[PDB]
Amino acid sequence: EGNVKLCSLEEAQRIWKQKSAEIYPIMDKSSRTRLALIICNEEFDSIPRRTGAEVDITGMTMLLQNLGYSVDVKKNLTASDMTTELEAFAHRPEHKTSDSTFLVFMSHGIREGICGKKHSEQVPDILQLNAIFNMLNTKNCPSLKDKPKVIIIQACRGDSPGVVWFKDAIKKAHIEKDFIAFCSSTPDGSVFIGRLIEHMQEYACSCDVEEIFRKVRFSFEQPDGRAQMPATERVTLTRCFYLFPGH
Repeated sequence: EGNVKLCSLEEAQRIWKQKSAEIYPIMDKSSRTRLALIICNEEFDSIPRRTGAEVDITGMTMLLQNLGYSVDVKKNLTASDMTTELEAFAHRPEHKTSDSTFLVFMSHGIREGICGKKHSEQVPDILQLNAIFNMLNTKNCPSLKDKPKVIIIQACRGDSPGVVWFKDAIKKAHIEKDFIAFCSSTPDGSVFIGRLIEHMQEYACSCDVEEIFRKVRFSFEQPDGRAQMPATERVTLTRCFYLFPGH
């Protein structure tokens, strides 16, 4: 399974000093109610089965639990069902007494969206990326205002970027803020999810999530399988999100 390295009292002190307190605050361990949602589509009407899905669900579930999240897992949804689930997730009371969330999507994709179980050329079944952000934004999810919302999107695409060959009384709040997305389109557990888990395990103690994502990219810098170069996207974090594993 691997092991999430903990942030020592010493490391935590270092982190708070160096970033001038521009860090997202964490709530008390014994009262906070952190939630995470995994939506995984493995079985589809018209597109290939994603056979490594159960290994990926297991790994992401155990990781997120080890980082302090209660994890819901939903499987084999249409875009409509994903929409319903995301709206419900946004309204969960636990977010009020949480400091953060993770949402993980694992499916096939197209350039502008995630495939639902019924997706076909002739009859689309697509969850737009915009919809995810809209449903979790400050209006629709006030409970996560000013709290980091980490969106992991594995949406496997036949046109994933590849390679080139060479020789040799009222107040205003921002509608959308405190998001970060990390996006993989590489098709065929899966290589991307495995590498992400390894890096979270090794570096959550010492690195903020943005830096962990960079390190994942660094680990993939030389292509060998189908090319992996997962992009960080749609970043409106204003502070560093350290997971402080063990706290």
